[PDB]
Amino acid sequence: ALNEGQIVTLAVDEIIETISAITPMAQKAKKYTPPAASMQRSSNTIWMPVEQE
Amino acid sequence: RKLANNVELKVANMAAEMGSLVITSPDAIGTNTADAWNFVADAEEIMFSRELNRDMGTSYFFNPQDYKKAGYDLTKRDIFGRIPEEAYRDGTIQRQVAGFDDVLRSPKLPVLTKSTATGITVSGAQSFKPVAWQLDNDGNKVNVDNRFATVTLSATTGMKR
Amino acid sequence: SPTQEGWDLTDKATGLLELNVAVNMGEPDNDFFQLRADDLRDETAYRRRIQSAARKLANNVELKVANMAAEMGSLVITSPDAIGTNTADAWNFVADAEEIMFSRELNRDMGTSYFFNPQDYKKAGYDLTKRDIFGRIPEEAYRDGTIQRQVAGFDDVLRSPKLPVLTKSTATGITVSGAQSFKPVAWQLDNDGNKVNVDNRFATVTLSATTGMKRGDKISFAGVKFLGQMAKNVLAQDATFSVVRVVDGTHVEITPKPVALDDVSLSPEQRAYANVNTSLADAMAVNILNVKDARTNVFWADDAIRIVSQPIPANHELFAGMKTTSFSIPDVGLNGIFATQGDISTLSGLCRIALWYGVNATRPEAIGVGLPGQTA
Amino acid sequence: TTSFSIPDVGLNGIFATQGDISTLSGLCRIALWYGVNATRPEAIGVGLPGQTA
Repeated sequence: ALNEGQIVTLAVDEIIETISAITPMAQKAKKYTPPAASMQRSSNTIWMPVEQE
Repeated sequence: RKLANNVELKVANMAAEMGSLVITSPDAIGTNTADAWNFVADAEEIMFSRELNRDMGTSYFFNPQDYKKAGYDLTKRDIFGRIPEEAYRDGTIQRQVAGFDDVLRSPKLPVLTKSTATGITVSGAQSFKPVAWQLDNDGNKVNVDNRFATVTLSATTGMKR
Repeated sequence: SPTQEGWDLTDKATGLLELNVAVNMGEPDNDFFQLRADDLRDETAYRRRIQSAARKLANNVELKVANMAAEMGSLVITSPDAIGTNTADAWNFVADAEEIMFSRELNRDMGTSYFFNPQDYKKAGYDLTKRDIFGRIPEEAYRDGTIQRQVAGFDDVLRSPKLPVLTKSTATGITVSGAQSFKPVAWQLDNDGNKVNVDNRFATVTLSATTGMKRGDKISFAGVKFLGQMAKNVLAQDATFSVVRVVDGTHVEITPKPVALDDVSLSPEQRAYANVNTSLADAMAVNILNVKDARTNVFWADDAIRIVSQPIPANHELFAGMKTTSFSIPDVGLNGIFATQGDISTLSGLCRIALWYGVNATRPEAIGVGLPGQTA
Repeated sequence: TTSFSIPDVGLNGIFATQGDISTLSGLCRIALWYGVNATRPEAIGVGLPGQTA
């Protein structure tokens, strides 16, 4: 027939894009950053006052 | 992306483990005529009666399965208005259900496995005091967490976090 | 990508793993006939046959697309009873499809399409008209036969006339043979130490028997559940697989490769592609999901199936004798060649309409089939 | 090291790289540090349908 050199083609820019995920709960959650220096000398713990009764 | 999904999974696990307000039903969400709304409304009413602060808003998160069953409740109804026909054309059960500000489905909610504890009784007549701190061993005042309480029971067999 | 926890990751760095999928091509589809010169005095049959050829080729393309989708679709939604048995079972069935697509964290950005067969479409319409005819939706389902064009979370709900019938599988008591683990690999070494690409889709499973199995059979394994494709959280739905090919009396090829989470023989970057909770055990039972002969419903994400086509250079100068033109296939958006050639000895001519294409299921995990009334 | 922004959530991490001259190989690390805390467990609820056993 036509015996010639073969190639293998990879369409690199054509990704398949298999996964889609959503993050509702962490979006709705509060985000707190205490001072870092004080956090280190604690066990990474901050105490928060509760509303008084 | 993986790091974002991991933090989401952790948030879901902590919220499910730490939930004090428990709304259980004998039957599933798809069985009775308006029991998904009743389920959300029970949550809303226990929040209202206890006079909890919710100025920052409230949010309800369903299973994909339970969200599907709430949609089925909205769709099995003979008369189609805006809400039933949006539950038919979309999956949505409205963003506001009962008094909740936001209602939506969360894929990463966990499973709560049944406990085999049976016949557990309280060992002694125990009372708990609101304390900011308590003395220990050395006499140091150490802060007390206002949330948790340790209770002696007859047995903890079958009990888990 | 995988993730570790904590500090001190020394000697715990991973590698990079890039999986890949191949799309190939089929055999050319032809319409080919011959006529003697005495048959060309009246040419009406000739022209009518050419037009019939165009129509048949187009509908063959459509049939191939439908059959590939139904055979390769891993997502199996089943229901033990027919559509119409209950007040929202058609909506329930489409919502089951949507919910499994969502929980799996499959990509649906290009859109989602749900294809009913005419019978199930009619049963959905029946469900709609059994309610009060008040309302735009029941009124359209009554005056017309149409359920709405969007149902549950699906962006396109249609009725397909060519959806195949999935004949019931006769396999009974099928079990795995020994523990089998399947590793995500980009390539592998053959003889001569050449790196050869590996298709990520399929996996070959050794079973106790493959007697009543066929291409398109939907199966599951006992205790094997799906995972959220990123969060890797165990789902309530058993992992479903479709049979691609029965290659032996004890080997079957299934279109989603089962990568287990608990497999200890995987690297972290291999385990990052896990889709099932546990691996295939030795004597673990095989579940047969097409238990009753039924006509199928197909749903996909829109990019899952593609048609790849190639030109046929018959208009080259090397084909001087035969007369070739371009043949336009009406609806499916494909182009073929129309060639004619006559023989002086027999005073007869040949007519060949050739079309070359290939249907490819790039994401068989994003293709699903729905089987209602699967009882006993 | 540079700052690494995690999508869709209010979290940032670090992106670190380091080279090795003996092997001509590098190392890449993305570290994210956080903690999930339920400050008002009495204001968190769980719904459990179908508890019939």
